Amino acid sequence: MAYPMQLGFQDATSPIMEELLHFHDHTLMIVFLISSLVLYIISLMLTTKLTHTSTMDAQEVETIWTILPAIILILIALPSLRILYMMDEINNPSLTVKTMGHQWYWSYEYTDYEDLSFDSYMIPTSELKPGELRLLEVDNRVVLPMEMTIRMLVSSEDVLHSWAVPSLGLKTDAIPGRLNQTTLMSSRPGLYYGQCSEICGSNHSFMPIVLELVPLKYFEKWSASML
Amino acid sequence: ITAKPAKTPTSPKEQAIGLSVTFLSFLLPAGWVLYHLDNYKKS
Amino acid sequence: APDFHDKYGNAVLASGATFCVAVWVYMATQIGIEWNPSPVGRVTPKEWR
Amino acid sequence: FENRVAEKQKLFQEDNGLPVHLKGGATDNILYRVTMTLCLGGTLYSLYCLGWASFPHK
Amino acid sequence: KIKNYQTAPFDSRFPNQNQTRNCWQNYLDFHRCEKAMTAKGGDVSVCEWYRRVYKSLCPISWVSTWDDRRAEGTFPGKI
Amino acid sequence: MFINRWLFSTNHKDIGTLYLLFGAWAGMVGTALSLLIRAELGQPGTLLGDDQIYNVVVTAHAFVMIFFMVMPIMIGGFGNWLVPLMIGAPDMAFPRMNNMSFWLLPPSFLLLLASSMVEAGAGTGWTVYPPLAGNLAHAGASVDLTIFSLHLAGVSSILGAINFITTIINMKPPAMSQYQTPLFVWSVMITAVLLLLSLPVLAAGITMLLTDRNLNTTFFDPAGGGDPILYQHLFWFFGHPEVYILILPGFGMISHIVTYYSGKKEPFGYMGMVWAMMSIGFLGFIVWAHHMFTVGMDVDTRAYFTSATMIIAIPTGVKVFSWLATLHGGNIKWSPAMMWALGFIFLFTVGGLTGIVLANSSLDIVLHDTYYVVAHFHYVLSMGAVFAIMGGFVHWFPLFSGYTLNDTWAKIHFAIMFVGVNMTFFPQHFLGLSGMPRRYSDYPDAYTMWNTISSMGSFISLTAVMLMVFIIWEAFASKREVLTVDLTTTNLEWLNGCPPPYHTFEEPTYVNLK
Amino acid sequence: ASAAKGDHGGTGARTWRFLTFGLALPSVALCTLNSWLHSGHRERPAFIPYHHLRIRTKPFSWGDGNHTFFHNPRVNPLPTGYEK
Amino acid sequence: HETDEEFDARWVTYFNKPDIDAWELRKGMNTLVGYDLVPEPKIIDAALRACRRLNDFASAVRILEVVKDKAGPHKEIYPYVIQELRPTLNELGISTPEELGLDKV
Amino acid sequence: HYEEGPGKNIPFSVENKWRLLAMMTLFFGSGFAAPFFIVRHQLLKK
Amino acid sequence: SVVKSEDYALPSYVDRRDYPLPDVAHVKNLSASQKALKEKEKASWSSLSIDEKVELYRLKFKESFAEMNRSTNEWKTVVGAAMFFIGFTALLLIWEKHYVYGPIPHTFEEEWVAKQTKRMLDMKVAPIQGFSAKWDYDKNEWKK
Amino acid sequence: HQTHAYHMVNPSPWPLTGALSALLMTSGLTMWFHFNSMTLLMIGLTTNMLTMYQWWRDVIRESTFQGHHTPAVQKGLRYGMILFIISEVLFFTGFFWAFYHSSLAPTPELGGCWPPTGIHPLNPLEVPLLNTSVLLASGVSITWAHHSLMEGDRKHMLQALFITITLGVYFTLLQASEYYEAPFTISDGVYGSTFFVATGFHGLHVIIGSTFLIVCFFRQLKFHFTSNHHFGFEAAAWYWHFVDVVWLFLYVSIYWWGS
Amino acid sequence: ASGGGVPTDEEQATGLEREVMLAARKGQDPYNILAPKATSGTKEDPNLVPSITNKRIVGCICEEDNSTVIWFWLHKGEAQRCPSCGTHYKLVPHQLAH
Amino acid sequence: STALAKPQMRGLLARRLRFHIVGAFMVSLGFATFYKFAVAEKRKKAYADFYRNYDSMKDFEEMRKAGIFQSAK
Ligand SMILES: CCCCCCCCCCCCCCCCCC(=O)OCC(COC(=O)CCCCCCCCCCCCCCCCC)OC(=O)CCCCCCCCCCCCCCCCC
Ligand code: HEA
Ligand SMILES: CCCCC/C=C\C/C=C/C/C=C\C/C=C\CCCC(=O)O[C@H](COC(=O)CCCCCCCCCCCCCCCCC)COP(=O)(O)OCCN
Ligand SMILES: CCCCCC/C=C\CCCCCCCCCC(=O)O[C@H](COC(=O)CCCCCCCCCCCCCCC)COP(=O)(O)OC[C@@H](O)CO
Ligand SMILES: CCCCCCCCCCO[C@@H]1O[C@H](CO)[C@@H](O[C@H]2O[C@@H](CO)[C@@H](O)[C@H](O)[C@@H]2O)[C@H](O)[C@H]1O
Ligand code: CUA
Ligand SMILES: [O-][O-]
Ligand SMILES: [Cu+2]
Ligand SMILES: [Mg+2]
Ligand code: NA
Ligand code: NA
Ligand SMILES: [Zn+2]
Repeated sequence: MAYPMQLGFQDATSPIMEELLHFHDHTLMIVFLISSLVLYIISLMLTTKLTHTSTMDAQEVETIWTILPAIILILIALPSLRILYMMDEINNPSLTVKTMGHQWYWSYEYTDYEDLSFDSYMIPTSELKPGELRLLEVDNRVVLPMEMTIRMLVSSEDVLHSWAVPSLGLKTDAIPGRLNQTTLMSSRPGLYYGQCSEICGSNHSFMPIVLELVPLKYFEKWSASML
Repeated sequence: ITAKPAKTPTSPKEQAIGLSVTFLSFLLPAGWVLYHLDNYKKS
Repeated sequence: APDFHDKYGNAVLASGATFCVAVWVYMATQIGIEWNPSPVGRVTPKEWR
Repeated sequence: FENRVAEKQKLFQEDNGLPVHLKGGATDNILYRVTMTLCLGGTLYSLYCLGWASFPHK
Repeated sequence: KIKNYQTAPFDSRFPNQNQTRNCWQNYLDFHRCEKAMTAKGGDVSVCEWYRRVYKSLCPISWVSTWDDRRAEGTFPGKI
Repeated sequence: MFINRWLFSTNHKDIGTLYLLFGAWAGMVGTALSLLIRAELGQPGTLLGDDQIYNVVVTAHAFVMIFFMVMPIMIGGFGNWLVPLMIGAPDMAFPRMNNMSFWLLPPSFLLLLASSMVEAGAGTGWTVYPPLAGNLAHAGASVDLTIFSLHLAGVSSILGAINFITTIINMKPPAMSQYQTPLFVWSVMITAVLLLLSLPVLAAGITMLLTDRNLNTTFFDPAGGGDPILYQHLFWFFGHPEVYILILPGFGMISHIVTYYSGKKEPFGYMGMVWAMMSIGFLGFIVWAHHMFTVGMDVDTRAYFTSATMIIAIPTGVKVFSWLATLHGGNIKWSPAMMWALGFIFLFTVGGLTGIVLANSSLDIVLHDTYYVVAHFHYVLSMGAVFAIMGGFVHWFPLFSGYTLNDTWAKIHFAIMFVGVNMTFFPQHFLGLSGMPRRYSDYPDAYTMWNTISSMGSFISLTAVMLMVFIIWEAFASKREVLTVDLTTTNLEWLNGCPPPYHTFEEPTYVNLK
Repeated sequence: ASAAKGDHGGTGARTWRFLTFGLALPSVALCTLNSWLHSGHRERPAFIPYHHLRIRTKPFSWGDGNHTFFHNPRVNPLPTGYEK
Repeated sequence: HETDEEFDARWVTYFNKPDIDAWELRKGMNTLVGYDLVPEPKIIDAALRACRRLNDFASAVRILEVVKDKAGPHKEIYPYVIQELRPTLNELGISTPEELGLDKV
Repeated sequence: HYEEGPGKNIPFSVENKWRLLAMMTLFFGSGFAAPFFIVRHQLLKK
Repeated sequence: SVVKSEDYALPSYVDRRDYPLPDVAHVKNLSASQKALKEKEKASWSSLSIDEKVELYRLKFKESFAEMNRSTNEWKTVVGAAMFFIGFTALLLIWEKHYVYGPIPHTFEEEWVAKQTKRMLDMKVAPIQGFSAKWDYDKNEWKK
Repeated sequence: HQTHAYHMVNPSPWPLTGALSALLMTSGLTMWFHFNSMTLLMIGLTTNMLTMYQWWRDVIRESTFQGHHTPAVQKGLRYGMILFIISEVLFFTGFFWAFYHSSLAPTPELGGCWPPTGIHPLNPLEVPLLNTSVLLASGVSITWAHHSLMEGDRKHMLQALFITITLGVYFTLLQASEYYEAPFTISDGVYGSTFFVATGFHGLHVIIGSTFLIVCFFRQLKFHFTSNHHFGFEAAAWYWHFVDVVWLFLYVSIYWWGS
Repeated sequence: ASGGGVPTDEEQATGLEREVMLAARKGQDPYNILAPKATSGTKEDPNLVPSITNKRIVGCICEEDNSTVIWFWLHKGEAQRCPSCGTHYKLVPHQLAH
Repeated sequence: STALAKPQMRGLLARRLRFHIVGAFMVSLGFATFYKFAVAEKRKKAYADFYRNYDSMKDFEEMRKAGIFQSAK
């Protein structure tokens, strides 16, 4: 989850989110440098009483100012597109889990072997147990085995929603009539939070996601106890 | 640009009046609504 | 002849500056705003379970 | 039919300072007044219908 | 006859984020196979794989609505 | 006389004045809605109600600031006043149809206020996506009043576009080629082609939404074989060009302000600026799916929309550098309008740079529908389009009125607004990176500090807006009448005095071919 | 293509009139023949209550709310089947 | 483009034209100052003598002020230009802006 | 014809600066006040 | 001297350091003694007094370069008034907190925060850099 | 007195009355959809027609009767009409995009096929082929009308323009009959939605273009057009070719290829 | 196959349309449809700028292909010069009214 | 006294531009070096050192014992 006064991304929980962090660091340096160079050149242009107001020849300098940005763009797009396809790669999941968006809560279905399904609703602020996070806790968490490739399939039974877990780098829209696929692999056990990320009516702010990542043996006994 | 001196000068005091009246005109109705929000909600 | 800024420049800068610092420091500290700063180095963690 | 365009050009070029939309005569005035009465009439009725639709009917 | 099924494997016919046709095709394959079998004096157990795959992929409410519509005579796919 | 003059106008200056007054009023409406947003978010918990009332306010803020404030001021107000002066034309091609473009906007704004008054308003986002926006999740009149409001604003602008294109092509002096018209004139013509090509596609998509809501069509409804994602394509097909429509007249006013207060007779690299604005208009039509990176699109499609969106940086960078090269060697006049333009150049560049971060589909997975996007688009709208508007307004106020503003108050106004908009939006980058979604009426506790500062900033912008009203009142109250304006040889719109006669260029300019 | 006519001396009224009467109208008269021949009613199909057809998310703003604007009793069944 | 020497020569020629008129004098000075240079003493010398032929004392003093202005922060250039112009200032009776108190704000 | 010149090419009068202040206050003040009142109208329904 | 509105189409005077010789004289009407001064300017300028030379300059031009380029105290007024209106804004924020905002949620109470902080540490929130990485699980305190 | 060739238009009330008619039509439709009532709608449609009538009337007064349409003004009208047509092409483009999107990827609710299960398309060789022959024939008649007008032949102009209008009316009556005979409706999923909305707006455009042609026919009867100056006829002809070309696209995409 | 019955412009054009038509037949351009061709622009050979009043705005495109146009009012009297290139212009006032 | 030396009088603005743009370029290289050492590599090294001897089961057992989990007591 996010922590107070946070500036940047939540720490990466998956190899893909870690790649996004390094690619954002690379792109932010380019953003700072270009922004800084603009500000500095503006201040340069404005700090002299020397003048030169006759017609100025443009084509020479226009070369520099088209080619250097072209090159900067290629140096962004190369790692950008490496990551895109890296994310698209085949992986062979061990498990498929569906989630259906509703106004205003998520349901989950794990139907590889038994018909396991349940609803996951925000814990109302009046019923949080001490230590618990406002707007973020659910009653029934989405228990998943850690260190394993999981296919998440996302849709909705009413309006649009969007299923997101920032520290895994995940966000997949929940569209009715459509089954969208993403993959999820957590490098660590623990609790990982997200929130509905498409506007969906009165309780849009109040239909969060919590993944509980644990060892496979714990996952299997939990699954059996949820039948 | 150059311009003539004002045809109808607005002194510091007339400006303080135009400024107050202008601010009050945005502040007082919205202030009245935000102030009475509770009345509206648990009504 | 001295204009408005020759005559009143210093006092407007001095008074604007002082008023601005005073009222923002008051607003930031004295009326119960919850800034929700980092607990790091500030909060002693307490048993919750 | 006969080509009576020359008569209409004399009528519409008469130096009587009327704007083009009234320059055909009294009938233009009538048609103008009917249009603008319906428009202004209808617009007040739309405001009435907004204010009616603004409140629940129970 | 090839099991230890965990979940539905990658299928090169449906390589993209939208998996709706994967669920749909496997639902049709299972019910088509069952119909061939139920009729011709053979056994539905040969249809198993399609049933596993569509059970894995398809939202419960889709299967349930599609089942209701086969019952009703209103299922628009060809079986 | 008064009705003849102001309700029946066929005069491009008076119509330009009507659009400035209409846009200035809408601006107060958009500002109030923007303060209601930041009041809800200014402390943790619930102020107004749940997300429905909150999102009615967010939707209306966006529609009013875009359709009733920026477009009518830049295109209706400045385009109408300055375009015919700048080409020595006696009026617009269609001076009577120009007046109906104006007169369709109060009805459109009435339909938008009506939607917020009936039922529970349209809490949809200004993108109005179904199914949230269809007849089951938004039953009753509000969304239909919204779609009608858009149809009238879309008609007002299509007819305007036709009028502006025809005027700029057909009514220049016969010696003046298109490559001897000023940059602002080019920016309005390019904007008008974008309006012409993009608004009919919007009108088709919102029409289809109207019929799924009222005539039992299922364009966007899967039960009938329709697709919610089809609406998003048709909307963004308009929606991307529409943000180039919101900035291009800004770019043209910026070129003229920067050239003027540098004491230059011409902008650096004129044909490069023409090139850049046409390239931006073109590439602005082939990139719309970068609003749809998380909907479930094929990876090659994502890859294409990434790269084509990024290319827009090249022509856009030639313009930023050419503004800097126009300042180079200038006799710099530190007027309040020049401060708005300098602010524009730096803060539009920061916001164009975070648009570049967002072009990367991979990173956009995590940034999409978060406040990082909100920070992006306010750097370019509140510190880009709005800065060009304020720069343009204070520069041309003496032309349009015949009176001077007090420059010291206008500098004060600048400084306040500059502090408030940066305070408001800068910390939204951090709320974005850290995961705070869009269109939330309340947020997990962790997000408290940046939301508190953000809302304090929005109150500082409030104070600037109120002060701006006083500053315009003070000008009209003192009546300091303009005498001489510099650089008229390269700024034709000043050449007929301040304000120009009701009729100008009754006798056309003389320009020979040579 | 050249279609297979000829002509081109010049572009005149006389030519476009030739084409209106010697090609365009006779094509209309021939399609008029073709259509008003394959006319006559076809056997309405068995009614099946498909959920993707006869959609009703909101009543129509005319009649009884359940009839389409150009409702034809012979060939347009209602959500509950054909009219009796 | 041309050498610096040929640039200067074209400007000395422009101002030396015996019957240069007031318009040409103004157009020449107003164009000249748009360039990224402070004009060589020989060019200023020729402009001053055109001022003389035109019976225009005040424009002579303004041409000296604009030389100071074009130097920007390079405070060494103007007194060097005046040093070089001294015999012409003496021969023509042209007082500098500083001798006239016109450098006082 | 129509009046030409400063203060005369506008649909509002600037003849008296205090009447102007009241007209401008009503003009900008009603734009800014409208969304507060619509919020209040919404809350008061339900 | 007096510039009129009805003169806009006529060449006009301007003081600009980039346009040193404007299109008209600052003063065109001459008194008797100013006329005599212009006749005397046709003879040697060495015979003009210092006052005559100043007067000739002031007929031609309005302000000298040092006068037109002078700096002002305007920044003081500007920065001071800006800070005044910014400090005004904090009064609005005071009013809002007093009369509009109710209590913030109980999850900001000091004991809640300490427990929640413990729980975030137990679940190792951001263990690599952002949060739990700053806690020393061995010494049971915040890292120095 | 002006010494340029452009038209300074008399101050007019029609922009206001047309804008208010737009308010009255949109709020009328809202009232009809949500409050069971037609009144505001029929008031809007009335003031809309009145507005169009007076405004285009005055254009005829200012051109034919007052002589303000110099060549420069005509050229501007030419651009205006072309740009207007461009806008209408892009409006139809959004409905073709809708149609291809749904028919190229038919969803499971449709049976995953196109045409959907339970849809029986019209035979494109019957009335739709007749409609096609009609509009193409009317493209040939209106070109004859144009050439006769340029050559100064009032009788053949009138004859060809009349045959053109008669075909436009024919198409409209055939289309009205196919709507009534169609076994599917607008409520029959995305098939009926794309079908009736796209052909419905096309048919609305046939009705507008046929009205514009009838206006040219009466102004011709009254000798308003000269052999060289007749832009309203040219604008009506361009618009009629646009309505023809849209049809050909509908016929190939929806009736033939989507069958 | 063809009779008449269609009026011509010569018979039926009126107003400013007719004034333009008739002036064009005389080789005249009273409504400024055409771009004037420049003379050499010297003081002996100035660009002659017709006007119906005592001043007219000139735009000067000093060199072929300049995008920047130099605008200034030209007044009755002595020839004036473009402030950018010095080319000479002279106003030739009056009449148009036949 | 002494005459003053002839100073450079031409290309003063161009010269200043050239010197500062090259200044800007050398600062830009210095900043990227700071950036790649203070932010980017720092990140790469915090991640790699975290996971070098990371024991995920031991991490799980500490969380379980602290009572955070629904599926694992
Ligand atoms: C408003 C209150 C902000 C509170 C600041 C938070 C405290 C920092 C903790 C102090 C540090 C403590 C250690 C924590 C390290 C965490 C690193 C991280 O995880 O990394 C991610 C972070 C890292 O960001 C930061 O580290 C702070 C931003 C620094 C950017 C320079 C601007 C200076 C900002 C401060 C004043 C704002 C004025 C707006 C400046 C104008 C708009 C840019 O998040 C971002 O990506 C923000 C995205 C910004 C994109 C816009 C680029 C604009 C650049 C302008 C260049 C012109 C030069 C300024 C010259 C500026 C003069 C005009
Ligand atoms: C005036 C408004 C405006 C403008 C001009 C732009 C300009 C751009 N925008 Fe943005 N944007 C919006 C308004 C605007 N935007 C709005 C309202 C939204 C959200 C809509 C919604 O959902 O409601 C949005 C959303 C949006 C998204 C969707 C993000 C998402 O929702 O997840 C994306 C994705 O690419 C995008 C990108 C860009 C880019 C690349 C540009 C480019 O045009 C910027 C180009 C400029 C520069 C790059 C800076 C100047 C250049 C240089 C100095 C040269 C060197 C630079 C480099 C080498 C990189 N924007
Ligand atoms: C006769 C041949 C030509 C047809 C014309 C006849 C009448 C309709 C007029 C045309 C308007 C065009 C399209 C508008 C929407 C739908 C109409 C589609 C054409 C049509 O008429 O569809 C009929 C349905 O009409 C219905 O719902 C009727 C609903 C009528 C209300 C119109 C709804 C509002 C229209 C939206 C206008 C927005 C305009 C866009 C503005 C653009 C701004 C830039 C088909 O009838 P059916 O019984 O379902 O099936 C036949 C079974 N035997
Ligand atoms: C069922 C109906 C419901 C909706 C109502 C629509 C009804 C139908 C209206 C049909 C359109 C009628 C147009 C009549 C125009 C007559 C005026 C005219 O045609 O004027 C001509 C100028 O062109 C001009 O303005 C030309 C301007 C004409 C543009 C018209 C084009 C279509 C507009 C219709 C709106 C489309 C709506 C589509 C929905 C998205 C006049 O110049 P000339 O002809 O050169 O004459 C001069 C000579 O005499 C000199 O010798
Ligand atoms: C988002 C923009 C808004 C920013 C905040 C504006 C600052 C508010 C300005 C003052 O507003 C007034 O405040 C009074 C309180 O100070 C309210 O009086 C209420 O207060 C009581 C005093 O407690 C009573 O005396 C009165 O009857 C009254 O209703 C009054 O109605 C309201 O107009
Ligand atoms: Cu579900 Cu937002
Ligand atoms: O749209 O960016
Ligand atoms: Cu976009
Ligand atoms: Mg989204
Ligand atoms: Na809140
Ligand atoms: Na023709
Ligand atoms: Zn020139």
